[PDB]
Amino acid sequence: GFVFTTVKENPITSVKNQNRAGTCWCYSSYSFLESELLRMGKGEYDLSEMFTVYNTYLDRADAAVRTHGDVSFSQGGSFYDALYGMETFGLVPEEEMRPGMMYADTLSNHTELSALTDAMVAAIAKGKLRKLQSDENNAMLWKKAVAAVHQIYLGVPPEKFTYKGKEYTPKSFFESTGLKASDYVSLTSYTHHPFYTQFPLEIQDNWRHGMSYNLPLDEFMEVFDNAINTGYTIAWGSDVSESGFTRDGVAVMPDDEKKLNTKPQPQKWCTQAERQLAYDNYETTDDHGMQIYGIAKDQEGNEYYMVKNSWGTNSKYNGIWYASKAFVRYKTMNIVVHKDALPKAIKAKLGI
Amino acid sequence: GFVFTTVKENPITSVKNQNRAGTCWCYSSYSFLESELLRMGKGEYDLSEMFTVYNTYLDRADAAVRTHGDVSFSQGGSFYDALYGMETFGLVPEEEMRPGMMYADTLSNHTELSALTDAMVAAIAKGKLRKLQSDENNAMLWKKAVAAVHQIYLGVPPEKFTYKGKEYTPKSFFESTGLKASDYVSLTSYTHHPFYTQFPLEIQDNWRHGMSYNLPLDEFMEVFDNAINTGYTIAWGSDVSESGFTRDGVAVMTKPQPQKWCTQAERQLAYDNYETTDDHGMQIYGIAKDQEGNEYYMVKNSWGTNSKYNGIWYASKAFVRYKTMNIVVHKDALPKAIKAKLGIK
Amino acid sequence: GFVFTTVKENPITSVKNQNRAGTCWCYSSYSFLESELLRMGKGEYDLSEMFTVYNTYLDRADAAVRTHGDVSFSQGGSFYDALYGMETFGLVPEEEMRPGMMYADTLSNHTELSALTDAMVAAIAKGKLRKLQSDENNAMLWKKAVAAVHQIYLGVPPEKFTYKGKEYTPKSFFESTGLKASDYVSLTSYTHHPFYTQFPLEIQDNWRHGMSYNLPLDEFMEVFDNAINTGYTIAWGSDVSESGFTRDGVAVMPDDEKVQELSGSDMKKLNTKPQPQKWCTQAERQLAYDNYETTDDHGMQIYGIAKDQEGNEYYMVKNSWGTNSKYNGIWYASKAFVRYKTMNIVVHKDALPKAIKAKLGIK
Amino acid sequence: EGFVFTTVKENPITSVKNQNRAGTCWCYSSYSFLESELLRMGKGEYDLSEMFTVYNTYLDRADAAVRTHGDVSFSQGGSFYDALYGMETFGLVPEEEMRPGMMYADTLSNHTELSALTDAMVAAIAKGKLRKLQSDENNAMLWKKAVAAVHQIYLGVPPEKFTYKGKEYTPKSFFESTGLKASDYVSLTSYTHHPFYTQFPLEIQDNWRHGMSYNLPLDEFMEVFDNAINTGYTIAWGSDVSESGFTRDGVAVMPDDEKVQELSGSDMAHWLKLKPEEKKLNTKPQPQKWCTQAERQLAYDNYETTDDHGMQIYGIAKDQEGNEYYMVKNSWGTNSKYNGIWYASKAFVRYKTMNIVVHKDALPKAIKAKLGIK
Amino acid sequence: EGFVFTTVKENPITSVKNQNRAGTCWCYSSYSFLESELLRMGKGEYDLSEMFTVYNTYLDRADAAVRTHGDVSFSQGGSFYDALYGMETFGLVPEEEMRPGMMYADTLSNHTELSALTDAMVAAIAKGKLRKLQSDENNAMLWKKAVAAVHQIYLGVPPEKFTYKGKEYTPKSFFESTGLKASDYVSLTSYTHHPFYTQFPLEIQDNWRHGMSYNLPLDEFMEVFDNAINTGYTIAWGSDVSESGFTRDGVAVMPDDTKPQPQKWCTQAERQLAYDNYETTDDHGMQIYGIAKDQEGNEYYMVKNSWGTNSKYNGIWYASKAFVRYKTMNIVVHKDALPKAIKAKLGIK
Ligand SMILES: *CC(=O)CNC(=O)CCCC[C@H]1SC[C@@H]2NC(=O)N[C@@H]21
Ligand SMILES: *CC(=O)CNC(=O)CCCC[C@H]1SC[C@@H]2NC(=O)N[C@@H]21
Ligand SMILES: *CC(=O)CNC(=O)CCCC[C@H]1SC[C@@H]2NC(=O)N[C@@H]21
Ligand SMILES: *CC(=O)CNC(=O)CCCC[C@H]1SC[C@@H]2NC(=O)N[C@@H]21
Ligand SMILES: *CC(=O)CNC(=O)CCCC[C@H]1SC[C@@H]2NC(=O)N[C@@H]21
Ligand SMILES: [K+]
Ligand SMILES: [K+]
Ligand SMILES: [K+]
Ligand SMILES: [K+]
Ligand SMILES: [K+]
Ligand SMILES: [K+]
Ligand SMILES: [K+]
Ligand SMILES: [K+]
Ligand SMILES: [K+]
Repeated sequence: GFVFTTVKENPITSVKNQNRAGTCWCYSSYSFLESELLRMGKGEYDLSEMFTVYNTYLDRADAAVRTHGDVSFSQGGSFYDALYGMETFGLVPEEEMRPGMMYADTLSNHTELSALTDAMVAAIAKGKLRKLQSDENNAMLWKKAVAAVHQIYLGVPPEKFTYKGKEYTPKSFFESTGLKASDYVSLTSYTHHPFYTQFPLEIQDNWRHGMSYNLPLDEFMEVFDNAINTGYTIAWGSDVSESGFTRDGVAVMPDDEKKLNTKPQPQKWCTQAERQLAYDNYETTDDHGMQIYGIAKDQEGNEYYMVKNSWGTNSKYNGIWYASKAFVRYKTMNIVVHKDALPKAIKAKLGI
Repeated sequence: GFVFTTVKENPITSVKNQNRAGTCWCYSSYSFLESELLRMGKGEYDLSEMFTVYNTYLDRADAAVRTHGDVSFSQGGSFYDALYGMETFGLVPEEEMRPGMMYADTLSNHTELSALTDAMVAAIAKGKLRKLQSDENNAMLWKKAVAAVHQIYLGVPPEKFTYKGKEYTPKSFFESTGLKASDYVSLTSYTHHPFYTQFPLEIQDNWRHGMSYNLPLDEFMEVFDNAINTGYTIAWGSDVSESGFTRDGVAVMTKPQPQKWCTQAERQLAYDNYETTDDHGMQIYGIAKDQEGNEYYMVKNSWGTNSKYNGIWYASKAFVRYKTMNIVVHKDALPKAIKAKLGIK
Repeated sequence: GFVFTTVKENPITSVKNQNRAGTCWCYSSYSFLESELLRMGKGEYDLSEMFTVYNTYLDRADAAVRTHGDVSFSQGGSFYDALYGMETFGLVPEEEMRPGMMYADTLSNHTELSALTDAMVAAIAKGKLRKLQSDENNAMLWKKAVAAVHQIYLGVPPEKFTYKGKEYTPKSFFESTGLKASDYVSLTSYTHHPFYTQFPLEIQDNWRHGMSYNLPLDEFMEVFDNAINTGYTIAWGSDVSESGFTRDGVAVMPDDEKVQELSGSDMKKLNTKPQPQKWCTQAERQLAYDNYETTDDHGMQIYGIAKDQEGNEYYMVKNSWGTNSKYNGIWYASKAFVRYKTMNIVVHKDALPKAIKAKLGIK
Repeated sequence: EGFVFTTVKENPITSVKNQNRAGTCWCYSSYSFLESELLRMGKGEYDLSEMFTVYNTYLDRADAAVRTHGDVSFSQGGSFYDALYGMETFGLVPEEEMRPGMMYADTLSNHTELSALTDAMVAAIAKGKLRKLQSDENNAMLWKKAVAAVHQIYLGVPPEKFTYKGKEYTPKSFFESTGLKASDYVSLTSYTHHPFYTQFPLEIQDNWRHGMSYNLPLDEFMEVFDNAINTGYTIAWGSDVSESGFTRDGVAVMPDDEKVQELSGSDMAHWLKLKPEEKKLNTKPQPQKWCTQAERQLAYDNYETTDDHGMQIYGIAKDQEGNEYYMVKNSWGTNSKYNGIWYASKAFVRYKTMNIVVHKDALPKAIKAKLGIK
Repeated sequence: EGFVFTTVKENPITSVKNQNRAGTCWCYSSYSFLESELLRMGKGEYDLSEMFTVYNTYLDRADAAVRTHGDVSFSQGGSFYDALYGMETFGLVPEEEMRPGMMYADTLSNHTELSALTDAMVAAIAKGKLRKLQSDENNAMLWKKAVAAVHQIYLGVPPEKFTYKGKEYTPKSFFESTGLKASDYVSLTSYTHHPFYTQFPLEIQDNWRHGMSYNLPLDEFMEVFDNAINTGYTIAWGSDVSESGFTRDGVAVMPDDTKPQPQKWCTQAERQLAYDNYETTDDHGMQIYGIAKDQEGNEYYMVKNSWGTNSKYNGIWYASKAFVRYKTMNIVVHKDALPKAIKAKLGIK
C-alpha cells in the first residue's frame, strides 16, 4: 500500500455525490468555481447542478433534433456547458433544485429519466416525422413534451427565489457571484492542430464545440504545477478508464521496469507522440471531469496530484483521489483554469 | 406557362453534371468560384470536384471516428468544405481527376464507394475496438484503408501535374488562382440566434461547424439583389425537395401566380419543424422576370443540360426568401450599411 | 499429476505463435509441411503463413460475394486451403511477409482487419447493389478495395525475393520444394456417407469443399499409429472445446463413471491425473458430430506417441499458441480423445497402410 | 406491330404445368425436361410428382444448413442436379401420389406459410445458441423429425408403395421402370473464372450440393443448343430472367439500345427522356446486342446475371422478320399470350444463360471429345 | 449454524419433484398442491403427469398468441388456473404415461430446443406477414397441426386410453376418478388498484387466460394462510423469489436493507408500490404446506419446491411470514380453507 504526505493544498468545498448520473461535468465545474469564490473572497457557495443539468439537456435535445440524431443525446457534458449556462440560464442555490427531490430521494438517479427522454428525442430526431407540430405561437410541441418530462423527474426551475434575505432571479443571482466566463480558459495539448491555436475537442459531449487552447505537453504541465503553487484549483477533464486509475484512491502510470497498482513503483513518462496516439487510437476518451486542488508525495518520493471527486466520501481518502503526474500528463483531455494561474510566459504566447 | 426575360445576369461557366452522387455542395461551390475567377479577370477555370470530394471525405471519416459516430458519414458537404479545402488541400484542374475514370465511366456513381466506405467508417466509429492500430510512425492504419478505398473509386490525387505548360502542386495551383477564403462570408437568416452575430448552422453536412452571419430577413434578401446588380454571383444553399423544379425548371411558393411573401416567423417555423431541410447547393447568377412582372433568381444547377432550360432554371424571389438556408458571397457584394452592422472590413 | 514418457516422436520445427487470429489452419498446415520437408531431407523451413492467409482471404471474399453471403467470411480455414494455396499462390519465406509488421508488432492481431473486411464483404455480398463496378479491363473494383485493405494490415506480398543466395518468385520458390499437393490425402470417419468414398466435410471453413476419404473408425485410428511409427507426421483437425482439453497441456476423454467407481458416491480429479477413458463407438462419434458437440475444426500437428504412468497411450501434438505452457507449446491427447473428437487429418499418401490405401483406391 | 412466330423445328413436350406460389421452377423445369426425354426414348407420356422431390430435397437442404451453421441458405430454390440426384436417391412417383395443394384444400402450391414455418425452424437450429441438439435412443435427431413432420403437413405424406397402371411400385422401383439414368445427363456452362473443358460447381446459392458443370467457350456452348434441338433433344435451361427484355407477354429479347435509338427519330438526349411505351424496345423485333465472352463474364461477376429461373428449351422459331428464337416451356400455367410458352431470342439466351442440362448424346461429337465425355 | 428450524404444524405432501430445465413451475406446483388435496381427501397418493398438462396448455397458449397477433407472449410459463382449467378440459394422466425427457433419452425435462423451434414457429404466424393462414377441407388450421406435431416429438404422444392399477381410463375418466373439482378452488390476491372483495385478472404475462382472483386486504389475506395450514390444508403459492436468497441456505427472508434478523412488516401501500414499480414480478409457483419456527421464535411458512432434492433441506425451504406477506402475488386454496367470515365477504357460497 501507499502512504502520502501533502505538499500543498488550496481550499475546496465539501465532497459532493453525483450518484447515478453522468453529471460529473457539472458537479466538477461547480466544485471548481466554488473554490474560485473562496479564493476571490465571496465566501462559501453551494450551486445547483440540477438546475443547469436540466437546462443543458433541453438545449442538447434541441441540438440532436436539428442535426437529426447526429448530436448524441446523453447525460454527459463539458466544463463549457456550465460556463455557458451560467451566463445564459443563470445560477440558483442548491436549495432551490436538489437532486432526487421528485422520487423520494436525496441523490440523483437519472436512469428512468434517460430511458424516457432518450426514446422521445430519438423518436423525433431519428424517426420518420415529416413535419413537427407547433402551436399558434410557433412553439414546438415536442419541446414542451421533453421539457415537461425533465421537470417531472428533476423539478421545476424557479423563476424567482429568496436567498439570504435578498430575493433573486437566476440571472441576478448569477451576477451576485461576480463570475465571468471570460476569466477562465480551456487548455489542451495535441499535435493534430498547430500549437497555440484554438480548436473544438472532437468528443461527443462537446456538442457545443467549446474551443480549447493548444500547448505543448511540457508547457501544458507547467500551467498545472504553476496554478497549484500560486494557489489555484483546476477543472480537470480526463480519461479515468485505466488500469492505473483505482477504486482505492490512486491513479498511477506504472512502467515495465517492475503488483503494479498496489505499491509505489517506477512511472512511465510519455512523449507527446505516445500521448497523441492514445487519443487517436481510443485509449484516451473523455471519461470524467474532476477538480485537482494540490500536490503530494508518496512514501517513496513519487509525486501526485490531489483531486476532489464527485462520488461522495465513502472511499479510502473520503472522496479524494491522488492522480500521479505521469498519469495526469498522459491522460488529460482538457483543463479549465482562470487566466491568472498561467505563467506569464505561457500566457504571452498568443494570449491576452 | 412561364415565359421569362432576363433582367441582369453575370458570367458563369458551363453546366456540369454531378450524376449519381450527393456532391452538389462541391459542384455549386466550384460554379461559384469559377464565376468569381471570371469576375476578377483571371479567365475560365474548370476545377476538379473529385479531388476536393476525395479529401473532404477523408476528413469527414476522421470526424466520424473521433466523435464515435456522432458526425454522420455521408456524401454531403457544405460551401465551407470547398473554401476550407482550397486553402488546406489546394486545387487541381478537372482533367487531373475526372469523375468516373476508375470504373470506365465519365460521370460519377458513388453508390458502391459509399456502401464500402460507410461500412468501414462505422466499423471503426461505432464498433467495439478499444485500441485502433498504428504503424511505427504512429500513422493510423484505418485511415490508410479508407484513403486507399477512396483512391480506387475516385482516382489517385496528383502530387504534381502540368497545366497549360506550367508545373504545379495542388497548393501552388491554388496559389496561382489568387483566391482567398478570407474574401467570402456565409450568410443566413434565423431567429434562434441573435441577428448580426455568427453561429454555425445546425445541419449534418456542416460537421466542420462553419459560421454564418445572421441577418434579418429583409436585409438578407437585399444582399441577393445587391450582389447580382453589382456583378457578383451567389453560392446558394436551399431546400429544393418539394419545389417542383424537376417538372419545369421553375420554383414557386404552372402559370405565373402571386407568391405568398413569407414572414420571418413562418420561415423560422419551416426550419424548426423539418419542412425546410436537405440543403441543396446551387448558384444564383441573375435576376429574370416572367411575363407578369414576377421576379425570379436564375439558378445554375449541376445536373447536366437535359432539362427545359439546359441546366439552368428559375426560382421566384418569394421561394428563395422562404427556403434558403445559407449563402456565400464575396465580402464586396454586401451593401455598405449591412456590411458595417456585422463588423466586416 | 501426470508423468509422460515418449514412445516415438518425429522431428518438428519450432513452436510458432498465431496469437490473436483464427489462422491455426495455416500454422498447423505449415508445421506439418515443414516436418515433411525435414523428413524428405530438405532442412528446417519457416514458410510465411501471412502470405497464404492473405491470398486465401481474397478467394474466400470472392466466394462470399458469388454466393451472396452464404459462404461466411471469417478468419478460419482448412488444410486444403494451404495445399491448394501452395500450388496456386506459391510459397514465400517467413521473412518476406511477417505477422504484425504493418502495425509495429511481432505477432498477429487481425481483429481490426476483420472488423473492416467483414463489413466490406458484407456490404457487397448482402447489400442491395445491383451492378458491381468494374474498370476498363472488367476487373472488379470491390476486389481491389478488399485486396488493398488486406495489404495495409498484413503486407504487400513479394513479386520476387532472394533466399539463401538464390532468387525466386513465390511460384518458383514452391517448385524449389519438391512438395506436390497430389501427394497428400484428407481422411475422416463418419457414417452419413458410405465408407471408402470421397465427400466434402460440411463445415463452414471447408468453403472450397475439399474432399475427404471416409474410413471406418478402427481403420481410421490405424492410419494415425502407422503414419507416425513409420516416420510421418499428421495434420490434425479436431474439436478442442471439451472438458478434457485443458490449457495445462493435456487432452483426455475420461470415463466419468469408472472414475466415480473408486471411493465414493460423489456429489474431483477427472482430468488432472491418469484415468480410465471412454472408447467411442462409430455411433457415439457420429452423434457428437451431428448434434454440435464436435465442431470448430481447430488445426494442429501430431508428431509423437507417448504413455503416462499407467501406460495409457497419447499422441503428442504441437500447438501454435507459443511456448508459455506447461510443456512449452506441446499438448498430450489421449488416443481415446483423438478417436472421438477428430474431424479430419491429412497425411502423405505413403503413410497409409497398404491395405487402407488399396481399399480407398489410392495409387 | 408486335411479334408473330413460326416454328422452325420443335421436339415433343408434355403439357404446361403451373408451379404457382412456390420457388419450385428447378424441379418443374427438370421434369418438363425428363418427360420430354421419356417421350424421346419411346416410353410415352409421364407426369412426375414435383412435390415428392421438393419434399425430400428440402430435408437434405435443411440438413445442409444445420451442418454448416446457416451458411447453406434454406429457401425454396434448387437445381437441375437436385432433381437428377433426387431420382437416383429418393426415386420418382407419379403426380397423383403427391399433388400440390392437397393438404390445404387447393390444387396448386402455395408454400409461403410452409416456408415461414420451416425457415424459422431451420434458423433456430442452424444460427441459434443451442450447444447440443437432442437425439432419441437410436441417435435420430429430434429437429429432423420436426422439420420432416411440418413438411409432411403442408406437402403430404410421401408414398412407400403405390399402384400405377396395374403394377405396384415403390419410388425406387418406379424410377427403375422409367430407365432414366442420371449418368446420361451433363450440365454445361460458359465462363472464364475457370479454364475451358474442365468441370467446376457453379458458385450460386441453390447449388448447395455443388453439382458440377462442364465449361465451354461461348460459341461452342451455343452450338450445343442448336445441335440438341435439331437432332431431337430438348434442354433444361437455367437462366437469369430479371431483365427488362424478359416480359410477362411471352418474349425474352436483348435489344441493342444504341442501335434502336439510331433507327428511331430522336437523338440521344431526347431519347433518354422519351416514354418507355414510345421506345418500343420489348414490343416489336429490334436489333439485338450480341455479347462477348467477356461482357457475359462481367454480368455474372457484377450481379447483373443471377441464378433466377429454370425452364425447358424445346424448339427453334422465327419471328415475322426472320430473327431466331429458342422456344421455351415455362411452368407458370397457360394464362399468357402464348399459353405458357416463351420465345427467347438467341442473343438473350447467349447473354443470360447460367447453365443447361442435356443428354450426352445431344452433344456435337467434336465437343463431346474435347470434354472427355465417352 | 445460522438457521435451525422446528416444525409447528405441517400437512402431508408427496415427494419432491424436479422440473429441471423448463419454466414449468406453474404445473409442478399446481400438482404438488392437488396431490396434497387428494391425500387430504383420503384418496391416497397420486403422481400426475405435468408433461401432459404442459403439452395441452402450450397448444392453447400458441392459439392465444396467434389470435392476438403476438400480444399474448408465447413462453414456457403459466398459472395455477392453467392446471385447474386443464384438468376439467383435458383430463389428467399418471406420470408414467408421459414422463419428462422420454423423447430425447433423458428422464428430466430440457425444453430449450423445443422452445427454440416453437417460439420461432409461433412468431412466424403471429408476428409475420401472412394474410391468410392455411386450412384443410374441414377448416382445421395447418399451423396448429405443425405446432402440435412438434410438441409431440419433444414431449410425447398424449394417451387416449391407458391402464392404471388395473382399470382402463381416458384422461377425462381418470380425472373424474380423482373426484377433484375446479369449482372447489378459489384464487386470492391482495392489491389496491382494484377494490377489495372484487375479482379481477392479475395483469401478468403468464395469466394469458385471464383467470380471476378475489382481492382481500393484506391482513385478511395473511389470515387465510394461517387458517388453511392450521385446519389441515395446503396452498398453491405464487410469488416473486428472484432477490430472496433462498437458493443459498434454503431460506427466503425480508431484508431490512446466515442468521435470523428483524423483518420489515410491510404495509398495503409498501406492498403495492413494489408490484407497481417492477420489484415484485416473475411470479413463481410453489406450495406452502406448513408452519415452522427458527431458534429465536420467528415464524416461517414451509415451502415445497420442484427443483429436486440437491439442496440444504432436500427441496424444501423456509420463507418468513414477512417475506410471504410482501412478495406473494396470488394463491389458490380449497374453498373450505377460508375463514367463514372471509368466505362471506367475497360472496363464496
Ligand atoms: C462523468 C460522469 O458523470 C460519469 N461518471 C460517474 O461516476 C457516473 C457513472 C456511474 C454509473 C451509473 S450512472 C448511469 C448507470 N445507471 C445506474 O443506475 N448506475 C450507473
Ligand atoms: C445536394 C446533392 O448533391 C443531392 N442532390 C443530387 O442531385 C444527387 C442526385 C443523384 C442521385 C443518386 S445519389 C445516390 C443514389 N444512388 C443512385 O444510383 N442514384 C442516386
Ligand atoms: C483455429 C484458430 O485459429 C482458432 N483460434 C485460436 O486458436 C486462438 C486465437 C484466438 C484469439 C483471438 S482471434 C480473434 C479474437 N480477437 C482477439 O483480440 N483475440 C481473439
Ligand atoms: C425459379 C423460381 O421458382 C422463381 N419463382 C417463380 O418462377 C414464380 C414464383 C412467384 C412468386 C411467389 S413464390 C412464393 C411467394 N409467395 C406469393 O404469394 N408469391 C410469391
Ligand atoms: C416458474 C419457473 O418455472 C422458473 N423456475 C425454474 O426453475 C426454471 C429454471 C431452470 C433453468 C433452465 S429453464 C430454461 C433455461 N434453459 C436452460 O437450459 N436452463 C435454463
Ligand atoms: K452542489
Ligand atoms: K481508456
Ligand atoms: K469541374
Ligand atoms: K511461420
Ligand atoms: K464442443
Ligand atoms: K408433375
Ligand atoms: K438480372
Ligand atoms: K408428476
Ligand atoms: K425481487
